Amino acid sequence: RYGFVANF
Amino acid sequence: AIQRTPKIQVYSRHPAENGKSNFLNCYVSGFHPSDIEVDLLKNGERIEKVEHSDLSFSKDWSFYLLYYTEFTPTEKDEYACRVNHVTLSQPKIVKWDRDM
Amino acid sequence: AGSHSMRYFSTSVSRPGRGEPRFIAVGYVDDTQFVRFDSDAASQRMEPRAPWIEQEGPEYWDEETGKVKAHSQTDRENLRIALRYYNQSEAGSHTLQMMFGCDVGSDGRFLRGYHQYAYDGKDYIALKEDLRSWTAADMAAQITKRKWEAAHVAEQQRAYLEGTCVDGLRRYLENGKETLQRTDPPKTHMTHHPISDHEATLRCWALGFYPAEITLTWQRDGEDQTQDTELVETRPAGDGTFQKWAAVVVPSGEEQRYTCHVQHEGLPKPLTLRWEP
Ligand SMILES: [Zn+2]
Ligand SMILES: [Zn+2]
Repeated sequence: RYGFVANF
Repeated sequence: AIQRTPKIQVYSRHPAENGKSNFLNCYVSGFHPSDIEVDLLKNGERIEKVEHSDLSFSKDWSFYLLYYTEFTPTEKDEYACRVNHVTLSQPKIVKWDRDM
Repeated sequence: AGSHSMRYFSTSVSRPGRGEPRFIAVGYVDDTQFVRFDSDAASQRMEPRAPWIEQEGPEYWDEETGKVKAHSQTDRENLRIALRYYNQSEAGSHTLQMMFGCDVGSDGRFLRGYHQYAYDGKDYIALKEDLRSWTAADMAAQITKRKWEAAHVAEQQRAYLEGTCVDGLRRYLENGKETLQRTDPPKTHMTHHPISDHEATLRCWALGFYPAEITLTWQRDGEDQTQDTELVETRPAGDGTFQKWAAVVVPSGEEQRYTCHVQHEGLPKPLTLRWEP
């Protein structure tokens, strides 16, 4: 199950 | 950007037995950046039906790939893996040794 | 096995003058890959790479596709943000790698979580072991870290890592049980290769083992030969198993001083091998 990321 | 030169192993899936079908592997690892060209060779010539694993990387962020093809080794035929990467002056050719 | 991991690995590489960055993501349970996404591929979908993941229904594939595509878009943005942070030109090619996922024990409990970035092969920012704060490697990464602190990114990731990630790993272990839970011990043997009249090579082989984690070492008179052992990287056989060998150069007639030692989770007890002509 894939997660997520945020902008630098 | 810090660059790392590919490590190359050429090997069969099973112990080589002349006349019996097998798989020829070229495992390239420890390289960065990810662009790389890899050929399997039979007596100096490019093998056509060659597959490879999806790009992944290790704990130190360096990349690894497996290239492979089905084949039937013989006494005479010479196999090799040719690799080109930005860290190399010229392509590196690593010969298949059935004992490595 | 005694513990398990689910990891996703992504690589974004900019292609100046050749369109948007190439984005590749792969998912693993332990040393078994089970999904991929590649922005070059026509499907524009998360694709299966292990038989047992095809047990998942259409909702799964739609949801996972949406998530990995959101990630690819955010990392294209992040490559652009990094250029500003580092005062780099739009002409050069750059790489952004992300790894995230979780470790659980055989009792099914959470052990550790990961969420970390590297830029051009160097650590950029990483979630720390307690899942509450960030290791930021340089000046640029402090800017990101400040933003992620303000937005409480560590809590968001902690919730994902201890929840969804763990739940996903448990399910995959269930569906892929027949293959994922195996601890296949290495088949071992030793070969001998004369180099000259003074020296010969002893090579210790480990074949057909899973998972990939293994320790292969040479001793001489019960002492580790750390700085004299040629040790190749553990390598995939292509059939779901791994291979490795370790070799030492030994003086002629001294073969019986040397022992090869094999540790692997599938072994009832560690092995000790001696040259037996
Ligand atoms: Zn287990
Ligand atoms: Zn002499």
